Amino acid sequence: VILTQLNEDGTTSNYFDKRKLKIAPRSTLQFKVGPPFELVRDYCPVVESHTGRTLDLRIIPRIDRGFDHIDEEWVGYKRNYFTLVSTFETANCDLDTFLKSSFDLLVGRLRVQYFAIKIKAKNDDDDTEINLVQHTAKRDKGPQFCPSVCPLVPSPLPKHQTIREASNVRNITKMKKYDSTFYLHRDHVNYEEYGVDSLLFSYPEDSIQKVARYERVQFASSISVKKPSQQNKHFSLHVILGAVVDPDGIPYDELALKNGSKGMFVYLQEMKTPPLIIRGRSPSNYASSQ
DNA sequence: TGCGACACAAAAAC
DNA sequence: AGTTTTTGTGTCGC
Repeated sequence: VILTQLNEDGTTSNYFDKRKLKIAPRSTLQFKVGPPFELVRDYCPVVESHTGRTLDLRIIPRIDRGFDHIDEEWVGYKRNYFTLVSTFETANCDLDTFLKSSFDLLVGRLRVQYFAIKIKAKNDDDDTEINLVQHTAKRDKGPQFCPSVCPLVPSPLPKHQTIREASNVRNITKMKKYDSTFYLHRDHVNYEEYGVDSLLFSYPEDSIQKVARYERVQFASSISVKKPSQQNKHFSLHVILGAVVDPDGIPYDELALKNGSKGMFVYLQEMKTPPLIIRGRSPSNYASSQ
C-alpha cells in the first residue's frame, strides 16, 4: 500500500494511491520527491563582459509535494497542492565573483540585468500551455495568484528536509534560522566593493531569492484531465531560466518591468518533467468511494 | 457534467 | 499542554 524510496538527504518519499489510502492533510507522508526533470534545451549563450568567458548554467529543480509514483506513472491530484523548487548553478563562476561581474547575451550584445526563473505547465502531447494558480496558506481566505517570475542568484538546491521544515514557518527566530538559505540581502553588503555596473546592483529589489520556491501550486480548476477517448491527458511541468534585459529573433517573453517599461525575459535553459497524470474531482479518485 | 463554496478534521506549529 | 494554523477532502447546490 505504501512504497518507500530513500531521498538524497536520508528522508523518505512514501508513494501511495489516494484512491486506496487516505492520509491526514499534514502527515509528513504528504511530502515526497516528485518526478525528475530533464533538459529540454539550451537557448541564448551568456558571456562575461570583459573576458568573454561563456557562463555555464544549469537549472537544479525538484518537486517536494503533490506527486506520487504509482505503477510507473507520476500522479497528481487537481484539488491538492504541489511544491516545485529550483535553483541554478554556474559551474565556472563562484557566487562572490559572479555578483561583482557583468554579463551579456550573445545574440557582448544585450546586457543582462538579472537572472530569473519561471515555471509553466503544458499538455505534454501537444505543447498547449495550461494555467497554474497559487494560494497563500490562508487558501480561500486569502488571494489567488499566478506563479510569478522569480529573480535569483545561483545557489545549491536545499535538501528535501529543509524545504519541508521551512514550509509553514511564522516564528521570527525560526525564520532567522533559514534566512541565509533562501535570501541574499543586498542592502547588507559592503557597497564599496561593487562597481555601478555589477550584476548584483542591477537586480530589481534588495531582497534577492537564492531559491525559487513555488508552494501551494495547483493546475487551474478548469483543466480537463481526460481526453475524449477517456484516456488520461499527459501534462508536464517546465522550469525556465532566463536573463532579463532592457527592451531598448530568439525565444523570450515580455515582463512587466520595474522601470515601468516592457522588459524582456530571454530564455537561457529549460527543463521539464516526464509525463504527469492528474486525477480530477471524480469520487472514484478517492478511497472514500470504497 | 463538473465546479465554486463551505465544512470538517487531523497533525504541524508555536 | 493548550490554541491556532494548514491542507486533504467530504458535501451541497447551481
